[PDB]
Amino acid sequence: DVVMTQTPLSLPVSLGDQASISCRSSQSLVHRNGNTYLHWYLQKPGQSPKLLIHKVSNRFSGVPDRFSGSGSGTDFTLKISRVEAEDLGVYFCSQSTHVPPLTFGAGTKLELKRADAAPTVSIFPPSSEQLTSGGASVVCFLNNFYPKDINVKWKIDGSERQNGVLNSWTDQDSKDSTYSMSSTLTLTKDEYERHNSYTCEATHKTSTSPIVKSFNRN
Amino acid sequence: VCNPLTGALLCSAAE
Amino acid sequence: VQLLQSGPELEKPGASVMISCKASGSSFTGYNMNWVRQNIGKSLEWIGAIDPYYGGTSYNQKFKGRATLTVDKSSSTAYMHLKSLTSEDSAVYYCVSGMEYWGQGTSVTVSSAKTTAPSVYPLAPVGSSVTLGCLVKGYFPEPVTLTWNSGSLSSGVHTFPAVLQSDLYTLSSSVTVTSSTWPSQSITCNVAHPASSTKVDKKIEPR
Ligand SMILES: [Cl-]
Repeated sequence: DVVMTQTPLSLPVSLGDQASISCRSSQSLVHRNGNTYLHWYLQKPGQSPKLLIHKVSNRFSGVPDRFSGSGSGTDFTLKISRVEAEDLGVYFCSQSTHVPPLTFGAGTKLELKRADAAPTVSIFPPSSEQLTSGGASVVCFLNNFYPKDINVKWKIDGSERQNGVLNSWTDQDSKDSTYSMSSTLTLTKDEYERHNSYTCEATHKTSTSPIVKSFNRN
Repeated sequence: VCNPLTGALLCSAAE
Repeated sequence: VQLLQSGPELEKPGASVMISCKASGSSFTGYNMNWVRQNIGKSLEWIGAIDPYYGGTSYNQKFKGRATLTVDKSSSTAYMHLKSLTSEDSAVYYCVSGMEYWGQGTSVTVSSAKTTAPSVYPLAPVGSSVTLGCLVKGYFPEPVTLTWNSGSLSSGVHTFPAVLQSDLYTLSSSVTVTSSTWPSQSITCNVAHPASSTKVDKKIEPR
C-alpha cells in the first residue's frame, strides 16, 4: 500500500499566521493517466471530514482561497495564507492513485499558540466510599498547561508503578488555549494500605526537573 | 462508476 | 448532499455489525459509496466502495471476506456489514459519497462488557485556588453526563474524555474554585448514565 507521511503531527499557530502542512507518499502518485489523485480534508472538532483541495491544487466547491495546495510526484503541501479560528482541526492528505486501497496520512492538528504554562498539579487519595468495596484509585490532575506534550509517572514509596494506570487528555481549552490531563492509578485496598507515599510525577517543557505532587496515606 | 476523485476505483476507463 | 448514518453500535467479539447510510441531495446512482473508519488515534483507513447503479464493489484486501457492502436503490441507502469483530474494529465508521462528502459517522464498540453502572467517587484534597473532582469509574456503555452544582459551575471545569480499558469506561472531571469558596460552600458533581438508570449527586466533603 502507499504510505502517506504527514508532517508535522501538531502545528501551533497564531490566528492570522501562515501555515504549511506537508505530505510525502512512499511512491509517486502520478497515475499512468497523467492525473495525481492527491486530496486534502479538514476535520473540525466534533465534525466529520470535509474536502478542501482535490487533485493536488484544486479548491473544492465553497472552499475559501486562503487554502491552496501544491506538489508533485511524492511531495505535497497544503498552505493556509492566514489562519482563521474556523480552520483549527485535523488536516489529512489522501491518495487514490493506487487503489484499492485508498490511503490517508495520519493527520496534522492545527492548534493555537499561547505562552508556556506550567501545569497545576493536584493529587487525590482514594475515597472512603471506594475503600469500603475493596478498591483504591489515586487520581492526579495536571491542568492548564502549555505546550501539549507531557509525561506522567506514578511513584509509590519511591518506586514506579506502571500497571493500573488510566490516562486521559482534554483537547485545547476553548477559553485559555491550554491543555489538561487526568491520570488514575487503581490498586486494591490491601495494596494501597501496604504503602504510605504516593507521588504523581510529570515532565514538561516548563521545568527541567520533574514536577511532583505527593501525599502520605498517614 | 467513474468519480473524479477516485481515479480507477470502479472505473475501468481511468486505467 | 447529505449522508445520514445510523446510531452507535455495541457488539461482542466474534459478532457482526450492520450500519446504514441514507443519502440525499445528489444522484444516488452517480457516486460510488465509499466507507472509511477512524480508529482511536484519529488515523483513517479505507474499507471499500460500491457502485449503486448496479452493485459492483472494491475492497481494501484487509477487509476482503470480512466486510460486505450493499445498497438499496429504492431508498437511497447504503449498508456496511462487518463480521468476526474484534476490539481492533472499534472505530467510527463513515460513509463517503465519491470521497467528496462524508456522513456523520457511526460509532462501533466491540467489547465483552454488559451494561454496568459507574461507581462515582469524590476527589477531595489530603494556594489561591482549590481543585476538586469526581471519578466515574467502571461503567458501560457510553455516554455519561456530568455537571457541577447542576450546571451553575461551568468555568474552571475539565471533564475528561472517557477511556475504555479492560472492557469498562472510566471518566473524571476537575473543578477549580477560589480557595475562599470551598470548603465553605457546597460543590457537588451530578452524574447521569441513562443506560443503567443512574442519576447520582456526589457532594465533595472535606476529608
Ligand atoms: Cl508498484
